[PDB]
Amino acid sequence: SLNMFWFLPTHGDGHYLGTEEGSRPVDHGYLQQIAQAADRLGYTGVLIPTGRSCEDAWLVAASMIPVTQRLKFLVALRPSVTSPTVAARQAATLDRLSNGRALFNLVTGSDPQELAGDGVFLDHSERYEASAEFTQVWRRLLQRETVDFNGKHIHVRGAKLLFPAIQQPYPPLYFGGSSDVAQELAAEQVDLYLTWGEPPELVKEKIEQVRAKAAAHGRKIRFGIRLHVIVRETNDEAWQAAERLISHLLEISPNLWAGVGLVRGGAGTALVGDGPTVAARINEYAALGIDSFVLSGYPHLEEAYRVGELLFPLLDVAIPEIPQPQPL
Amino acid sequence: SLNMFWFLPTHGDGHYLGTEEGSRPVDHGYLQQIAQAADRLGYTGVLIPTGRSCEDAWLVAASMIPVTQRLKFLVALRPSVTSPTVAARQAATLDRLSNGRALFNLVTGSDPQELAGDGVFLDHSERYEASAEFTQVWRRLLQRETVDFNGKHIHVRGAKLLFPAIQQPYPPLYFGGSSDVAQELAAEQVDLYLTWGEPPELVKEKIEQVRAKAAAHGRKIRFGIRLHVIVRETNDEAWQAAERLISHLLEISPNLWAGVGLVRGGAGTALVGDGPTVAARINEYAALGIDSFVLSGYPHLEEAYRVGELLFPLLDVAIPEIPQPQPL
Amino acid sequence: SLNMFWFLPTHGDGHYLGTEEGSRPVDHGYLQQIAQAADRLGYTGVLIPTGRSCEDAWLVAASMIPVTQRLKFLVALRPSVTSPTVAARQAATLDRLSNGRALFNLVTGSDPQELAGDGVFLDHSERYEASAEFTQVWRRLLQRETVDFNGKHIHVRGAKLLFPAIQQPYPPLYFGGSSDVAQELAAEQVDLYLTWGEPPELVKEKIEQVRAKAAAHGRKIRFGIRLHVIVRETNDEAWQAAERLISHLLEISPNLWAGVGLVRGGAGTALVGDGPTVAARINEYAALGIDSFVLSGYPHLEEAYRVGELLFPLLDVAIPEIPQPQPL
Amino acid sequence: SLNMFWFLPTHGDGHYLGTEEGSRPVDHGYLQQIAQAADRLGYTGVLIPTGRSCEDAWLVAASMIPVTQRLKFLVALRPSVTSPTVAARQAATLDRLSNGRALFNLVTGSDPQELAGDGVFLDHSERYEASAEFTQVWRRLLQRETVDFNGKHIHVRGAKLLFPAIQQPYPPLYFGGSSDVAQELAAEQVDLYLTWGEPPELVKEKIEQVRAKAAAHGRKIRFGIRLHVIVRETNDEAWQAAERLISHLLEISPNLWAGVGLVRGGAGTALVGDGPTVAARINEYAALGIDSFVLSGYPHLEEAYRVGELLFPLLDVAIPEIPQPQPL
Repeated sequence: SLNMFWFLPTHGDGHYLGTEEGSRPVDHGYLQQIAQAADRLGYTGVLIPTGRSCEDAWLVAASMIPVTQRLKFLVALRPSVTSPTVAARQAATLDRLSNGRALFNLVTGSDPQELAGDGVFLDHSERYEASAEFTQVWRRLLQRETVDFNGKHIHVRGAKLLFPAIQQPYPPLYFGGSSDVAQELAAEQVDLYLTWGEPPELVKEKIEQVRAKAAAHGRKIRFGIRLHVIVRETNDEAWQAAERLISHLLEISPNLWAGVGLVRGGAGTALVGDGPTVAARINEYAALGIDSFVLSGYPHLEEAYRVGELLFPLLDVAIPEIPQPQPL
Repeated sequence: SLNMFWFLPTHGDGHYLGTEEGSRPVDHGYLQQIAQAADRLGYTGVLIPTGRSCEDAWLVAASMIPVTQRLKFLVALRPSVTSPTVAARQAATLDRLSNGRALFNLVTGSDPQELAGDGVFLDHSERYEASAEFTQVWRRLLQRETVDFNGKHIHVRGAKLLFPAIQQPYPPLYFGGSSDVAQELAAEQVDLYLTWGEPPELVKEKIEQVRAKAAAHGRKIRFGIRLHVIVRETNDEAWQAAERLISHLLEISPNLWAGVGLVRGGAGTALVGDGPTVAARINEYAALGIDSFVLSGYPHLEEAYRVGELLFPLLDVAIPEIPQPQPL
Repeated sequence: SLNMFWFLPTHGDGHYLGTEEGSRPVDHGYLQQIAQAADRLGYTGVLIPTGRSCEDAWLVAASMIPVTQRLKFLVALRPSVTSPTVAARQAATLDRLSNGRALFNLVTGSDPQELAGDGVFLDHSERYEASAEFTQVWRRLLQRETVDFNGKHIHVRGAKLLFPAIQQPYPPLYFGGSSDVAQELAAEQVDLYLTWGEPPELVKEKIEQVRAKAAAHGRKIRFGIRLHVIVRETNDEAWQAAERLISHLLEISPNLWAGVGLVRGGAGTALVGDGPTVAARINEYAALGIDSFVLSGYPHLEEAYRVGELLFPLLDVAIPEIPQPQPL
Repeated sequence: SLNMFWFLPTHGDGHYLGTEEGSRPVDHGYLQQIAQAADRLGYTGVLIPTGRSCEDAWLVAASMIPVTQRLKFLVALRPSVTSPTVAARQAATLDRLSNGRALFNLVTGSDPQELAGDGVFLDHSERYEASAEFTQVWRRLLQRETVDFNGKHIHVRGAKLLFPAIQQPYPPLYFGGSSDVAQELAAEQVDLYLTWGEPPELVKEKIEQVRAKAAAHGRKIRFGIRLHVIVRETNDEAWQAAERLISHLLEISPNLWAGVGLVRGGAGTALVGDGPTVAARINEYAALGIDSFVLSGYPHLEEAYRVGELLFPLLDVAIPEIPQPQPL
C-alpha cells in the first residue's frame, strides 16, 4: 500500500505560476482547510516546507493538531541552524501533542546562502558534516541516551530528554535531495530517502546508488518521491490545465512535465494525465521501490480533492488510522 | 483595568506539591482544557514556561490557536540557544497564525548544568551580553529591517523577514530578572517588566528603580507580577487549602504565603485568603503601577475557575476581545 | 452593502447534475469544510435546506458552531410538522449556543405530499393557515410572552420560554417561495422575503406585490434572492463550465441559465458569466431592493472559493463580524 | 467492564443547591469544557437532559460533535410532541454526523402543566400509549422500512428515511420509569433500562422484574443506574462536601445520601464517600447486572475530574474508543 502525502503551501498559493494574478492569500484558516481536506481524504500526511519565505513549519504543524485526527505532519528540519537538543525537545513535544503524528524531514539546502541570514557560514563540506553530527545527537537523544558530545561543529554536555517522543525508536526521519555526500548522511542515519520526481530511469538509478550506500552500513532504507500533479477526467483536459497553469509567463518523459519547474520553486516536474494514466506512472514508480508519494497542486485545496477523487480510487492507497488516546 | 493571565502547567500538575500523589497527567487535551478555560473566563493571556522539564512552549502555544479566539500566549524566548533570526521568523509566524495574539518573554537562563545541555557554554556576564545583542536584532528584524550585525556573540549577515508580524512595532516583549544587568536590559529594550510576587515594599523599590532606569533611556516601561493564587470563600478555607497543598512534603506578608516555594516548582509566593482580601492585595500591587497579573494554582484548571469566579468579580478586569479576522 | 450567503448541500454534491458520476460524498467533515470556507471568505451566512432527502438542518447547523466564528446559519423550518413551542426552544438554543448566529427560514412547501410521511395531512389551505398560526405563537414565545392559544390547527396552554434567544426581538425570520396566499403570511410576519432567481422583470414585480401586502399591515420587509452561480475568468470559460455541468443528461435572460433547473431540485436558474458581468446582474438585482444573495455551485467547496475570489472583489459585500462573548 | 457516563448540566450548574450563590453560568463554551472533559477522561458517554429548563439536547449534542472524538451522547427523545418520523430523521442525522455516537433516551413526560405548553393534552394512560406506538414506528423507520401506521395516537403514511443511521439495528434506545406501564414498554422495545439510584435491595427487585418481563418477550435487556456522586479522599471530606453542597437551603443506605433530592434538581440519590467505598457500592450495583453508570456532580466540570481520578482507578472501566472514519 502507498503512503500519499499532500503539501502545505506556506510560501503562497494560487491558480497561476509566476504572478499575483489568481493568487490566493495564505493564512491559518486556509492552511487548516487543506490539512483537514487531507485528513478527510486519506492522505497519510502533509509535507510542511522550510525556508525563510515560508511560515515556520513547526508552528504551522502544531497549530493543526487539535483540528486533525490521523494526518501526519512532515516538518522540514534544517540541522545547521538550530541546536540538536532543542530540536529533540521540539520533536518530542510535536509527537506527544499529536499522539504520534510527527514526522521529520532533514534539510541542509545548497542555494541560497540564506544560512548567512541566520548566522551560519559553514562550507558546503562543513554543513554536510555538521548535519551529520546534528542528527547523530538527535537520533541518540530521542532514544533516552544522556549525551556528551563535542566534534567539529556540534558541542553538548549532559544532554538529556525529560519526556520521550511516542513513535519508536524515534519519529521517522526523512531526507531529501540527491547530491553525493548527501546520500551518505542518509544511508547511515535516515529511514526514508525523498527524491525529486525524475523519469523512471534516472530514478531507478538513484534508488540503487542510495540503497547501496545504505546496505554498506548494513541498513535498510525506504523511498518516497515528490511530484506535482495535474490529473483530470481526460488527458486532453489535463494538458490544457497544465498550459493554463503556466499561461502567465517540456514533457521530459511520458506524462511528465517540467512546466512547473519553469519557475524558481517547487517540484520541478508534474504527472499530467487522466486518471488511469497518472495511476500508471505512479505505480510504475512504486514498482521501483517508492512506498510514499508527496504530491501537490495549484490551488492546493481544490487539487487535493482532485487527486483524492480521481486518483485514490485507482490506487492501493494506505489509509491512515486515528490513533487511540494514550491511557492516563 | 488589570490584565489577568493564567498558566499552562506544561511541566506537570496535581493537587499536591513534591509527590506523585494526587497528580494529574498533562497532555494536549488537558492544556487545551485550561487554555480554553482561560479564553472563556476572560483572562487576557496565558503564560507558558520554558525549561527541559517543559513541553516546548512554541509548539504548545501554536497548538492552542485554532481553539481559542481572544486569549494570548506568553511564550518563552531563549537568546542563547537560538539564532535571533529564526526566533524572529517564529515570533512572526506565531503572531500571524493567531491573528495578533503572541507575546514574548525573555529568559536569559540560569544553572546548574542545563545550558551545557543545549551546547551553550557562557558566563553569567556573557549571557546577559548575548541577550542584549539578541533582542536588539530580534526587535530590529520584526520591524522590516535588513541586518548585518557582528558583536561578541551574535553574528548575522543579510538577515531579513519575508513576512511581517501583525502587532506593531512588534509583539510585546516581557522580561524578568532581579539581577543588576537585567533591569538595565529591560529598561532599554523590553515592553513589560515581570517580577515575582513580593511584599508591597520590596516590590515598590524594584518598580521604582526600573521605572527610572527606563525613563533615562527615554521610554515608559510596564510592570507585571507573577503570583500563585489560593482564593476561597473564607480565609480559613484558604489557609486550610494552603496547608493541604503542602501536606505531602511561611507568611512573609499579610496573606502572602511563601509555602509554594518549598520545592523548585512554579513561582515562589502565593496570595492566600478569601476574595475581598486577595482582591485588596491585588489592588495594592495595582496601585504601585502594575497593570498585569500572571496568576496560577493547583490544579490549574479547577483553579482558573476559582480565581475567575471568586476574584474577577471583585476586580476591574480588562476583558480581552476577539480580533476581527484580517481582511482578505 | 450586500449579504452574501452560501449553501450547505446536505442532500448531496458533485461535479455533474443528474448522475453519480463525479459525485461527492457528503458528511460532517465536508459540510464543515464548506461552512468554514464560508466563514473564512466573508459570507454572511449559509442556507441549510429542509426535506426528507436532507440531513436534518438544525443538527447540521448546531454541529458547525464551535468550528465557525461569524457565519450565520439559515435553518429551514417547516411549521406544520413540529410544535411551535419546541421550535421556539430549539431556535432559542441555536441562537444562544452560537452567540446570535441563528437565522430561520419558514417553509411549507407544496409538492410532494411528503407531509403524509410525517403525519401531516392538511389541505393546501390548512397548512398555509397552520403555518400562520405556528409563527404567530413562535413570534410571541420568542418575545417572553406566556402564550395561551387554540385556533384551528395550533393549540397550546401556558407556553413559556425559560431562556430567551439573543437576537432581538427574535432571530430574524425569512420566507421563501411565491404563491399568493404565501406572500401574505410573510407580509404580516416575516422580516425578509426569499425569492427564486428570475429575470429582473418578473422579480421587480414580485417585490412590489410583496412590498404592498406588507405595507397594508404597515410593516417594512426585505428581500433576498436564491441563485446558482457559475462565474469564471471569462464568459467563454463560464458557458463551457455550464454545459459541462449538464453534460450527463436555456438562457432565459442575459447570463441567466435555467440549465440547472433541468433537474428535479435546486435553484432552477444560475448567473453564468465572467467576473464583471455576474457582478453586474447581481447589482442590478440589488438596485431592485435585494439586500441578500443566497448563492450556490457544484461542487460547493470549490465554487464558494470562486464566487469569493472572482465576485466579492467586484461587489460591496457586507463583511460579517465575530461577535464578542456574552459577559459572564 | 462498566460504562461510565457523565452529565451536561444544560439547566444550570454551581457549587450550591437551591440558590444563585456559588452559581456557574452554563453556555456552549462550558458545556464543551465538560463534554471535552468526558471525552478525555474516558467516560463512555454523556447524558444531556430534557425539559423547558434545558437548552435543547439535540442541538447541544450536535454542537459537541466536531470537538469530541469518542464520547457518546445520550439524548432525550419525546414521543408526544414530535412526529416519530422527524425524530427518526434527527436520530439518523445525529448518528451519522457523529459517526456512530448517538444514543437515545425515552422520556414519556410528567406534570404539572408542562406538556400543556407544547400542545399535548393526554392522560397518563394515553401518553404511555402514544410512546409505544411512537417507538415502534421509530425503531421500524431506522431499519429501512416504509411505514403506514394508524393507531390511537400515531398516524403515519408512507414514512421512510432516505438516509440510514450508522449503528444497527439502530442507535441504542434507553428508558426509565418506575411506572407499571413503563417497565413493560421497556422490556419489549428498549435496549437499556435506566433506574434512579436506590438501595441494592430495592434495585435488585426492579431489575428482577424487568429482566423477566423482557425475557418473556424473547429478549435480553440491559440496566443502568443514575447516581449523583461525591467521592473524595476520605469519607469525612465526603460528608463534609455533601453537607457543604446543601448549606444554603438523609442517608437511606450506607454511603447513599438522599440529600441531593431536597430540590427538584437532577437525580435524587448520591453515593457519598471516599474512593474504595464508593467503588465498592458501585461494584455491588455492578454485580446485580448493571453495566452502565450515569454519574454527576457539582460543579460538573471539576467533579468529572474528581470521579475520573479517585474512582476510575478503583474500577474496571470500559475505555471508549475512537471510531475510524467511514470509508469514502
